[PDB]
Amino acid sequence: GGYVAPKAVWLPAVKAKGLEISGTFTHRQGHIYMEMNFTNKALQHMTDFAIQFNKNSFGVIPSTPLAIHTPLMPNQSIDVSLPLNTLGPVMKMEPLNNLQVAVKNNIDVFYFSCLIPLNVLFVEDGKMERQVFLATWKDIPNENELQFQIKECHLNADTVSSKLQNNNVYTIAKRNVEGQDMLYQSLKLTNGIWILAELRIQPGNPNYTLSLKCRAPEVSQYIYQVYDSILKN
Amino acid sequence: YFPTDERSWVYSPLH
Repeated sequence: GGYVAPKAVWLPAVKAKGLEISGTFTHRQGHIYMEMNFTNKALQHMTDFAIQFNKNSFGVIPSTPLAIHTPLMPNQSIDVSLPLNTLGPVMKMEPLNNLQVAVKNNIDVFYFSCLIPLNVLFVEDGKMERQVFLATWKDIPNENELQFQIKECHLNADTVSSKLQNNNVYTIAKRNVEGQDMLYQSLKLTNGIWILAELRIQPGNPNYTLSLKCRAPEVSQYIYQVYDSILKN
Repeated sequence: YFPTDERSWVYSPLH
């Protein structure tokens, strides 16, 4: 499986009259989930749950209701796996992967925000054929190409490739040039955006150079973030 | 806070 960030308290009890929601995002074999735990720290039950997300950059929306079907009793905790899809309304967020959520019960409507790790939006069919990669790389205007240093990285090229592939970042080609490993990689987002990469791993050099080309270059910074998180974990 | 529309709420069924 891909990288999953540690669970975080998205909505602490103190902000929601005893309601506490902690969660993380996963991508399982097709499918995006918001994996959550709901705890009622109040003295009265909570029921009539509903959820909606603000319009957001990748059109993320719940695909089912919250699986909470009876009152959540004082001091009770329930684990809830909420499937999501990317067929909902779109609006640019800042940061790009920010997600504003509204949860209501019988007591009130509460609001929190959380970042969607950009990796959970990497699709399975993101492996570009070699020759299409070549044509696509050449076609993206070179002013779109942005370079990042993945600093202080102590992994080898095979481990780099294997970790990235576990997260739907595919190594399409490999070359060794002057003792430096060159990996050519591709990924595609849920909204159809293709990102192409050249990663250069140099002798005893602790900084890898990551060159990204994307027709939407504002996304590239976010992809660098992701590579860094994957390779550091 | 952000503005919510009633029809965008995804309500849980009650058993």
